[PDB]
Amino acid sequence: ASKLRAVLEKLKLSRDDISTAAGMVKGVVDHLLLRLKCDSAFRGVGLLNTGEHVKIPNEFDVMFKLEVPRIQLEEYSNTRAYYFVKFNPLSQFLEGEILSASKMLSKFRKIIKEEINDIKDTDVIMKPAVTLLISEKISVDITLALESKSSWPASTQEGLRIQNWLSAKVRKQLRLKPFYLVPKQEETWRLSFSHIEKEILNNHGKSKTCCENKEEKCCRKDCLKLMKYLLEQLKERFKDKKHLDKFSSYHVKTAFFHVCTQNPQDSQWDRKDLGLCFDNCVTYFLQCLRTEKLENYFIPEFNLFSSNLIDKRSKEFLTKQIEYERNNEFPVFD
Ligand SMILES: [Zn+2]
Repeated sequence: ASKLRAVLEKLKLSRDDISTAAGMVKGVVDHLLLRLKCDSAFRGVGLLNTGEHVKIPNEFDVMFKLEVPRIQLEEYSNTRAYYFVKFNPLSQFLEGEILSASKMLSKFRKIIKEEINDIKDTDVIMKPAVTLLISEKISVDITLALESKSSWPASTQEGLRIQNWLSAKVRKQLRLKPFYLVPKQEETWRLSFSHIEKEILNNHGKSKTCCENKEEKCCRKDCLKLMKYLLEQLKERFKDKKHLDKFSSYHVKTAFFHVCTQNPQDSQWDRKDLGLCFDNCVTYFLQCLRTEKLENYFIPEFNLFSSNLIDKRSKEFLTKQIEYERNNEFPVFD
């Protein structure tokens, strides 16, 4: 309780520094926004949202969207999340009727690499996305996404189980918004709902006025922040072995969404209960590791904790560490 509020207070001390690390990212991103818009295949390129951190802070995430009419999806080998694209200026990227991720992605690179070599002032360099490093500290991941305005694919029909939490009316309204395809067969694309993830986090209560007044302060955002921070701290400490580096804040974010579904009432996230809500988040994540199952929140048959993605040994390792931390009141938080 008191230890975790001290952690949150420390994290806030870093906020008047993102304000200068994110401001520098953004100006490099609008500079590419223009050059892409000058290429004939990336003319309807824009930004998705305003406008994410995997490290919470030197990793920054920006997604470039791109409207593509006449979309058509073919599910790669009933993997639920991976698709080929079929149907214009994008005809240069197709290999036999289907849209080639690797071709479209590889010209994305050339155009950006052509540009970071022309910003002579700031020392930006290049190193599922393209990673830039602005002036030796803060990097950014730039992801290209295709936008489709059609109904969501069949593998999402049982996902986004927010009915008992955010209501069926909101689930209806969210599923009319577009969805996105990100390049990972190497010509396959992966569903992305980053835009929905952000909206659910910022409009996160059963009560429409959750966190808009002093009588309704939940600790939902503070639990996700602690969870992401727990993982970051553990990865730093276990860097002599580096067998935690398959895990990412997106696993924590997904697990936190499942816990929101389990604890749908704002009274289960009362700020006074920070210690117990955080514990709820950690034990669920723990169960995900021990069962080797972490369902993508939108695609239930897509297991992020598969053996394909993360081997058994790494999950066993993180289990033993999180288990020890939870049974000892998180000494990793000092
Ligand atoms: Zn709230």
